[PDB]
Parts: sequence; structure tokens; C-alpha cells
Amino acid sequence: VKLFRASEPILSVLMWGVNHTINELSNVPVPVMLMPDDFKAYSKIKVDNHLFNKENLPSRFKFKEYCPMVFRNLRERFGIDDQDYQNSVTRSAPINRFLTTYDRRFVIKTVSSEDVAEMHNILKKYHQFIVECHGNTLLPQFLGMYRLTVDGVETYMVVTRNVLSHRLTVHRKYDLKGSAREASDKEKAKDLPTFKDNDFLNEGKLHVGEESKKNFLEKLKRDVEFLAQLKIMDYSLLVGIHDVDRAEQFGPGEFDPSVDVYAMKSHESSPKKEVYFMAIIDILTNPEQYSKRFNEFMSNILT
Amino acid sequence: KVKLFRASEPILSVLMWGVNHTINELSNVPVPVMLMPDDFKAYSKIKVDNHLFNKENLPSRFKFKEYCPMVFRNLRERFGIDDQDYQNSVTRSAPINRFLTTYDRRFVIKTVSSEDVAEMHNILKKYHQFIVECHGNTLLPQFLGMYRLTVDGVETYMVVTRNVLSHRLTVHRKYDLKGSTVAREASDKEKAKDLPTFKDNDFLNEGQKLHVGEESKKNFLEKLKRDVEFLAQLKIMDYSLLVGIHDVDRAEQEEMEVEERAEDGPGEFDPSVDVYAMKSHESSPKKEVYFMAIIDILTPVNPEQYSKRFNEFMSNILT
Ligand SMILES: Nc1nc2c(ncn2[C@@H]2O[C@H](COP(=O)(O)O)[C@@H](O)[C@H]2O)c(=O)[nH]1
Ligand SMILES: Nc1nc2c(ncn2[C@@H]2O[C@H](COP(=O)(O)O)[C@@H](O)[C@H]2O)c(=O)[nH]1
Ligand SMILES: Nc1nc2c(ncn2[C@@H]2O[C@H](COP(=O)(O)O)[C@@H](O)[C@H]2O)c(=O)[nH]1
Ligand SMILES: Nc1nc2c(ncn2[C@@H]2O[C@H](COP(=O)(O)O)[C@@H](O)[C@H]2O)c(=O)[nH]1
Repeated sequence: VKLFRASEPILSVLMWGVNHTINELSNVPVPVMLMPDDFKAYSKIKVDNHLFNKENLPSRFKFKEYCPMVFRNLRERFGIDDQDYQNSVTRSAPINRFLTTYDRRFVIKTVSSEDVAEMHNILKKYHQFIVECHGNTLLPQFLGMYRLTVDGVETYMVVTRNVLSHRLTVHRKYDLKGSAREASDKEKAKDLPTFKDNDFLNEGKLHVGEESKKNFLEKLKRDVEFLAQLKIMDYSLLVGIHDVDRAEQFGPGEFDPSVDVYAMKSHESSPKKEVYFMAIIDILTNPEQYSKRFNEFMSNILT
Repeated sequence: KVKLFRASEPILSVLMWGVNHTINELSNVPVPVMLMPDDFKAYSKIKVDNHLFNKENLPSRFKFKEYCPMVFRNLRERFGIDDQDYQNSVTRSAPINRFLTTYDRRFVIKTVSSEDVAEMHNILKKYHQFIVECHGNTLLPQFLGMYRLTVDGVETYMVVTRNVLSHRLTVHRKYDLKGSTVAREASDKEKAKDLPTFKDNDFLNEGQKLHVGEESKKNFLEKLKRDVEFLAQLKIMDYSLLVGIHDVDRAEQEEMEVEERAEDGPGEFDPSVDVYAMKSHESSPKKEVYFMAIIDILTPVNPEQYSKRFNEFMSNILT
């Protein structure tokens, strides 16, 4: 029994929506190939419930899924099972706009009308790129794009695979663009601080053996090249640090690489014992300039 | 276990889609201690606009409305019908024949007028309570769902009932009876049909009787008595007693001929399933199975009068 109990209607609608659409798709054959129309397609459901099932859901709401066939395919290409995805969203209200599913596997980010537009605009080339790199990429993994209507107000959402681990606590996260950027006096307050270029560069730092250095750098190259060719820019490399010892005070440093896809063990002959999480993000907006600049600044944190 | 909702008509795919959709949603809704007054004014409504998506069987654009869904779920429970079974009977394969049957012949789906839907609403409170206090023991139609489908901006109303006929045993002759002094016979056209719906003069003209035996006859007549008094209580008139006759020997032979053809238990049924079914008296000529229930009670020389005339006639139908 799914109640879709959530601290917010919007969330309940979200949960109801992912549930409804995944189920509906389970009735749609997996096609031999995507077609041009699949990139212009959507599903739209409008609910109007008089005196019925109001305990958690609004009586009236709308839910629109963009390009369901394309995103279902992406899901499979990223090695994600539809039923798992559905359960991640619906089993328990997602939590804290930038949300996470209760199990921390998927990030749910609110975006704007033009974000959704930019997404339509790159979706075919992004799909094609994912195919060609066999899913092996530091780019965001777009799992679904939705538009909710709750109380007459439209809200757009994009679901990605979480960059950070879903079980290993992060102790320090960085946000790198490779180009005047430090963290703010107010931002430096809370526990989960988000540093920028300066704070890390000036701080001094990431040891992932050569084997990892090569792949990573190799993956980052083709990626930002693709981004450049899209005339896209303004993206950052989210970096997470999980120092194992600080965690010791079901084991530590232990993770499932099929789930924490961006995770990386520290090198044996290295200083401290850590797991790094690293991926690109926020690419829905000099570009070639930006790429090499970006690519250069990231090659330098890898002993 | 993909469900394509494939069907000869788009109306049917939407029906399958709708029953499937509502039943699943209901499965996420707790089962209440009792029903609350509004449950009787309640409805669910979903509108679909798919674009360039999921178009092989469903239309891209349709509406589906379920009336008083908390009540009909409860009516299902009280009739010993599990929701998953109901769902399965409607969605596993297209209904077949405006008058449909589920592919497995358990449920009848009737296309009704707006008036009819209005009348289900008027009588719904009292019908439920009547079902509660008779524990589901009644010759009345057992209502399992009421729906409004919209395809092509055209609205179609449907009521689902339990089939009066068996879902397996063949019927070899049926009657529609009222007991109205007005001559009721089957048309020369009806007669030429494969399984004509005969009527009173016909039944009487044929010396037809039904040998069910004492215990059966009493339980039947007792149901009929409260049933038609209930109907008289409401304005309700003009309903009929559907009478289907199954010939056991004839079936056995027909079955036999069926294998021979194809190749190129007996007179028995489950009372929990063929709910209106009675075996003939050990002392009847032919070994038969009868199916008898009230139908067409959705329409408001009077009612009280009608009940009495209806009651007397039926009770004289058997031995
Ligand atoms: N290119 C393209 N843009 C779309 C499509 N659907 C929605 N968008 C864009 O995304 C934004 C949201 O549109 P809405 O879905 O709210 O109608 C709008 O800017 C709209 O133009 C589409 O199929 N193709
Ligand atoms: N846990 C998690 N947080 C993220 C992810 N992507 C972005 N964030 C959070 O969002 C912030 C970056 O802002 P954004 O670029 O998302 O607007 C960072 O502080 C980071 O904590 C993700 O995949 N997982
Ligand atoms: N009594 C009653 N009648 C209704 C209700 N909803 C619809 N009806 C009746 O059923 C018919 C169909 O209503 P619709 O659902 O097409 O608006 C209408 O003629 C209306 O009289 C209700 O909540 N209560
Ligand atoms: N098999 C079956 N046939 C029915 C049932 N109710 C009515 N019928 C038949 O279907 C036709 C339409 O029913 P009516 O419109 O008279 O209620 C009638 O000719 C009647 O013989 C039922 O519950 N099961």
C-alpha cells in the first residue's frame, strides 16, 4: 500500500506521478529503437477527485512526463531498473528546491521552463552520446523530466542519479569551474560547506591511482568536448570527500560501485584514507574556451 | 505481463484501461471501517492526453470517471468478489458481446443512459444497506462498478454486474418474465435467433415448469419476497426475472461433438461462482440447471402492485 504521504502536496503528486508513469510504461513494449517523435512526446494525466482519496493527494492536480520513451531508455542505459527507480521515489517521501529520494539514490531538482526547453534541445544529441560512450560518462544522468501542476501552479523537475554516495557520509564537498570563486562567510557556516576553486586550490589534494587518473581524465575529456560541441557552458565538477577514519569514529570505505557510480578509492601509497565522488553537473544553460579551462583545472587535482 | 488493452473498439480499450487504473489506485486506499455519507456522492476522474506516445491501442485522448468508488469496492467485498479477480476478468482480454461480457463470462458490462446513472445514485444508499442486512443474499443485480468513459468527446455510461448466467455451463433456453396482464411474447424475429429471449406467454404457452425441490424453492421464494418488496419500497418498476435453463444431457452431448470436431463436473457448478444456479429436483424429468435472478431495476398499474403481480407469477413458475 502506497499512501504517498508527504510533507507537501507537490511531493505527493511527484510520488503519485512517478508511480503512475512507471506502471503505465510497464505496459508499453520496449521498442527496437527510439524514433524522432519520441523526442517530441509526452504523457499528460489530469486528476479530478471529488470526495475521494484526499488523505494525502490533492483532489485536483496534473502530471506531465516529457519524452517517457527516451528517459526510460536512458534509465536502462544507465543500468537502472524501472521498478527500483519507482520504489526509490514512492516508498517514502523524498527529503531535503533540491530533493533526494529517501534512500539518497536519486536527486530531484526543480528547474525552470527554459531548463526544460534547453533539455528538449539537447536530448537527441545527449542520448546519442550516451549510446556511443556505453553509458560511461561523468555527465549528469537524466532519468526523467516532469511537470507538476498543483493548485494551478506549474513546477518542472529533473531527476538525476546522485553524484554523492547514498550511504557514505560526505565530509567536504567542492564545486569547481576551473576559471574569482570562494565560499561565502554565511555559506561557511553550516556543516555541509560547498567550496569553490580558490578554497580548494589555496587549501592544497586528491589521490586516485594512475589507473583511476587515466579513466577519469579520459572520461572528462570526451564529456566536456561534447558539452563544447553543444555550445553549452557554466557547469561545475561536484567533488565529494569521504574520509574513512572520521567515519569509524557494514564496514567503512565499503561501497557498491554499481550504485555509487562516481565513487573512487584513495590510492594505497597515499596520505589519508578516503573515497572521492566526482561528476559534472548543471549543464542546462567562450564555451570551447570554458572546456579547456575546465579540463585543465581538473587534471591538476589528480596524483 | 504486459497489458496492451487491445480491443475491437476504442471504447473497450478505455474500459480495460479504466478498470485497471482504478482498481490499482484503490489498492493504495485503506479499507474503511464503514462507509461515510459522502462516499455516496464521491467520484474519481482522470483525463489523459498522450502526445506521440502509447497510441497503439489506447486513444491519445480520453476521460474515465468512476462513481462512488468506495461504495462499489465494498459491494464487491460483500459479494465475495476480490478486486484483483475483477480487474483480471476485465483486463486480461477484451470484453466480448450495448451489452458486454468479460472474456471469461463472469461479469456483465451494460451500457446505460444518464437517467440510469442518476437512478443508481438515488437508490444507492438504500441498496447498499439492503445488501448489508441480507448479507449478499438476493436475486437483485449485484452492482460492482459504475463508469463514464469519454472517447472522441462522446460520453458512455456503463454499469458492471455479476453474470446471472453461469460462466461455464451453456444455456439452452432463456426467458424474460414480468407477469403483466399485457400480452408479452417473443417476436417472430426474436424466435428465429439462435438463443431467443422468450417471454411470459411463451413460458405459459409451453407448459414450462421448473423442478427445483422444496428446500431450494423456499430459499428462492424468500429472497424474491424481500427483493420485490424492496423494489416496491422505491418507485422502481418494470424489472424482470431472468430465467436461463441448462440441459445437462444436451450439454454432455454437445461437449462430445465438440471434441470430435476439434480433434481434426457434469450438470454441476460452484455456488460461490454461479450464484443464481439451482439443480433440478432428484425427481425431475430432465437433469437440468436453472439460473434465475431479477434484472432491469434501473427505472422509476403501480410499483406496490407490480411487486405483488411479479411475486405471485414467479413463485408459480416452480415446483
Ligand atoms: N523543443 C521543445 N521544447 C519543449 C517541448 N515541450 C516543452 N518544451 C519547452 O519546455 C518549456 C515547458 O513547456 P511546457 O511543457 O510547460 O509546455 C517550454 O519552454 C516549452 O517550449 C518540446 O516538445 N520540444
Ligand atoms: N547530494 C547531492 N547533492 C548535490 C548533487 N548535485 C548537486 N548537489 C548539491 O547542490 C549544490 C550545487 O548547486 P546546484 O549546482 O545543484 O544548483 C551543491 O552544494 C551540492 O551540495 C548530487 O548529485 N547529490
Ligand atoms: N444523485 C446523484 N446523481 C448524480 C451524481 N452524479 C451524477 N449524477 C447523475 O448522473 C447523470 C450523469 O452525470 P455526469 O457524470 O454525466 O455529469 C446526471 O444526469 C446526474 O443526474 C451524484 O453525485 N448524485
Ligand atoms: N448473459 C447474461 N445476459 C443478460 C444478463 N442480463 C440481461 N441479459 C440479456 O442481455 C440482453 C439485454 O438485457 P436487458 O437490456 O434486457 O437488460 C437481454 O436480451 C437479456 O436477455 C446477464 O446478467 N447475463
